[PDB]
Amino acid sequence: MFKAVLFDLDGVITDTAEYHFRAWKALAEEIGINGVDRQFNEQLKGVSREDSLQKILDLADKKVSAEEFKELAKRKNDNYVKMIQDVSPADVYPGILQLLKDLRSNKIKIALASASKNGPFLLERMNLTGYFDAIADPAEVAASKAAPDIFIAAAHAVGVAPSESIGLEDSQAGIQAIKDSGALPIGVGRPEDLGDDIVIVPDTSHYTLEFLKEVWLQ
Ligand SMILES: O=P(O)(O)OC[C@H]1O[C@@H](O)[C@H](O)[C@@H](O)[C@@H]1O
Ligand SMILES: [Mg+2]
Ligand code: NA
Repeated sequence: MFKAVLFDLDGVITDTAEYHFRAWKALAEEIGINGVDRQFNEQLKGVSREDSLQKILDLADKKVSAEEFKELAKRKNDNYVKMIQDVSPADVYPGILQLLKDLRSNKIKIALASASKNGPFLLERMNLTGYFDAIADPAEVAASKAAPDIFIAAAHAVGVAPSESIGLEDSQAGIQAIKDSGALPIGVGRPEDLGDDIVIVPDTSHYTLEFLKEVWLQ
């Protein structure tokens, strides 16, 4: 049986991928870059703050100063942080709280493998911190998603090998990171976005312990 579940946060535990998108789109348009639509944003999900800004700047081959780059990232974060202040336990996606309780009851470790430095704050907002055995610090890894490092770190933080873990993800970059870690990915979203080569569920209510067990078996 699998021994750990490695959770992405944004777009898996709650609808904060929507808020990252809105904040990045607003920032892009302030600097005159209009290509950040929902389709392009699939390339941004799971990606670090700095890599997200760089991918946006790459759209118009746009060149800002180092000072401007830092200020733009800060501006986006300040906006995002304001948008999430009213997140509450009511915003936890369907099925997720039950899954956490069921994993815990079955002595399966629970780790966060989010690229977001706002992850710990969001778990507190949602009253979820006590369910997590570990949070992998996205600033500590040498390589961010789509590199596997954060998933490897999350597994190791709970004393489990990635090969004994399931990873839950809503993003292309994160699914790739799970694949390259050795853990088993189960995506949530559209195969059109996430691929036709791994198990994908249409919504988080499908993330039941019972379903995870069967995926593991097969
Ligand atoms: O800017 P933060 O909060 O550190 O988040 C970093 C990244 O965190 C990931 O969880 C999100 O999918 C990305 O959209 C985001 O860019
Ligand atoms: Mg995500
Ligand atoms: Na406008």
